[PDB]
Formats: sequence, C-alpha cells, structure tokens
Amino acid sequence: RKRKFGTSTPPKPKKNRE
Amino acid sequence: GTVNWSVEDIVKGINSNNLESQLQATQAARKLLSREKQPPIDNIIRAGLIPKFVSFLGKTDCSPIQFESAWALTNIASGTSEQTKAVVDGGAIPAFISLLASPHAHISEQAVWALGNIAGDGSAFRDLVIKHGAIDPLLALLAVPDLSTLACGYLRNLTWTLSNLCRNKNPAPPLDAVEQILPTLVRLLHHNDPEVLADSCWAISYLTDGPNERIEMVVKKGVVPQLVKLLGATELPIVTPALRAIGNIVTGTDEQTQKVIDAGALAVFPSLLTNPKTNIQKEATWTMSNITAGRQDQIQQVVNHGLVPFLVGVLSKADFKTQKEAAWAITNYTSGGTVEQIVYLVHCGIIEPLMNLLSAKDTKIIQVILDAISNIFQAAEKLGETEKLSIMIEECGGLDKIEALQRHENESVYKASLNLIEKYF
Repeated sequence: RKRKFGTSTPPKPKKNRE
Repeated sequence: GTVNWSVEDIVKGINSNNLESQLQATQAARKLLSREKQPPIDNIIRAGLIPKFVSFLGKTDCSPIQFESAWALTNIASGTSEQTKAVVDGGAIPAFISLLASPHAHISEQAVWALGNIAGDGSAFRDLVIKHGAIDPLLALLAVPDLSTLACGYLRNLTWTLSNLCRNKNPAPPLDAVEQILPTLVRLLHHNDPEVLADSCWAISYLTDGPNERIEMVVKKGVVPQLVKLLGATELPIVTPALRAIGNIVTGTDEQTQKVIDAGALAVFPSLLTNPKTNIQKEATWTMSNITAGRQDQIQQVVNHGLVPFLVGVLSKADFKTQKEAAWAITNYTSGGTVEQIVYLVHCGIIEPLMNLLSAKDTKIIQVILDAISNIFQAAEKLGETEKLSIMIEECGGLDKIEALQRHENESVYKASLNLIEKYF
C-alpha cells in the first residue's frame, strides 16, 4: 500500500547569469 | 564600449583575425545575452557564433575571452532544449570540463554553471556530461578540509550543478555516478549555508525517488538523522526538500521506514501536519500515509506520538489534496492495524470527517473512504460492535451519503456502497 511520489520550489533546472 | 551592440557588429568583430577585437565582440555578446528582457539567443545561434565561443573556451593565454565565452554559452544553454542542444552540438561539454581545472576561480565557476545548465536539460545530456568525465573534476573542486574556505557563490553553484547531476529519472543517474557523488553530497548536507543545504536536500530527494535499491544506497550513508534535523529547520526552503526526501524514503521497505522512525521524525509531524504552507501539510500527510501502510509496531509508533488526532484534524479541515492524502493514511491504517488500533482511531473522532468527505466529486477518495469504512466494520465485527458503529455512521449523516453512493457512476463505488448497506444497514 506504499505510494511513491506520483524559495521552497525545487531548484531551477537551468539558470541564466544576469 | 561593449554595450548594446548589434549581432552584425558582434559577428564582424568575432570574424576579425584580431584576438582583442574578438574579445570585445564576445563581451558585447555576453552583455546582450545577459540583458533583462528578450536576450537574442536565437539570433546569436543563427549567426553561427556558438562554435567560435567554444573555440575561445580553449584560449588559455586569454583568460578574459575564456570567461566571456563561457558566460555567453552559459546563457545560451539556459534557454530551450534546442538552444542547450545547440551549445552541446558545438562541442562545449569537453571544453567546459577542461575549463573546470582553470587556475581562475571565476572561469571554473562559469564552467560549473554551464555544465549545470546542460545537465539540467534532462537525463540524456546529464548522462552525456557524466560520460565526458565531469564528476571527477567537479568533486575535486570540493576536495578541501573545510568547505567554509570556499566562496559562498562558488560553493552554491557547485552544489546546484551536482544536484542537477542527481536529477531526473527516465533513466535515473548511473549507479556508479551516484555512489561517486554521494559522500560529497553528505558533506554538503552538513554545511551551514541554507542554500547549499536546500540544494543538497533536493539532490537527496532526487536520489531517493525511485526503486528501493536507490533508497538503500542513500540510507546506507547514514543521512536520515541529518534529514530529520533539517526537517526541523525554521527555513521552509530547507524543510520542503527534507520532507520530500523523508517521504521518498518511507515509500520503501519497512526497515527503511523504521530508520526514519528511529531517527525521531514523528516528533516533528505535529508541526508539519498543521504547517501554514499547504504543500508542507500535503506532503507530510502523504508521508504519514506511507508510514501507516507499514507494520503494526510502526502504526503503534504513530499512535504513541499522538499523531492520530492530527490526522483527524487534517481530514476535518485542509486543502482537498491534503484531505485525500489523509484518507489514504486512514485506509492504510485500518488495513494494517490491530483491532485495538482501529478502535482507538474511531475513539479519536475519524468517523464524522470521513463521512463528510464522501460528498466529494473525486471517485478515488470515495473508494478509499469506503474501503476504510469496510475495514473498520470488520474490526467492529471482530468486537461484536457492528450495530454501534452503524448507529454512529447514521448519526453524523453518513448513511445518507452511502445510500446516495449506491447510485454512482463507478462500479466499485456502486458495489461497495451496496455491500455496506446490505451487510451493516
């Protein structure tokens, strides 16, 4: 009966350097 | 000097046979690609500039053009998968890996950043970055007695790139790469910088999302106590990934879940289950649902920590998704629990909120609730108290709900509701 999965948001996959 | 150039002027400067003119044009391109709104990435790619930047990456005698081209390519690789692919197709991966050993910290940092973007595109480019040999020099950059001697931004970028190398799951990262990275990840997980801690926790959460063997690789390193500590942190950016990792771990075997329990995690769930952040409440209730799907001694640990009233609370009032997770937790509890544990659950007041939730329009939660009711009724049977539970379900208005469910679209709802009405009512 164990069910696997599927700022506080997860880190961005990509990041621009401004 | 190099501000607001045209792509045509940049091309003219880069196509000149003058290294200094090429450097000025490359800096102009960097400044164009680092502007606030609408950087002309596609126009830069169309002009054929990526191979020139990649070649500039190897100009050891002109560190400025190395840095400028690394920055420009980093910003191109930060865009669409096609733009990142354009950077990769220019041969940038091995060039950036070579730059990882530069004596200039800002250039090696930019190389780390670019590889982070490339790996963050997805699993194929992640695995390609790994195949080119990025992990060894990346980890060498962190091979110092004390991480506090490194610049904060440098360390944060290294941590983020490593976390991207742990990310994505179709396929998951190569097992050998995960084993090679894990010790440094534990080191970072014990660092004092909140951003480093957050990204390290996110990497651990990536690595724990999958088959129980991956969970085991992570748990064998002894990180669960630190994860529980971070679960107790005041900063939500740290609590969120720590809670994700703990939930992932308790989706595994009963022994891994027991590792989580022995570390003291349950003592934190009174707060998590009442946390003002909806996502925290939802994921904590999901974690609880997977813990209630465990052994009877683990359900008993849930009971001893006083968490059943908190499950009643979440079931009574919360975002609907959290209430669905709580329904799952209740059904697992009643499926695996002793008769005494189910009696305790009823004495805490689960029946009324369980019944009030049967008016939802989501079929899954209705099935889950009806199955929980069946399990509680079986416990009552074993106790010869079926009629009393019947009366309780009638008083709070659940009988009418079940009767209405007798005429429902889904076949399982139909059957279960009619079985309940005909066997207990």
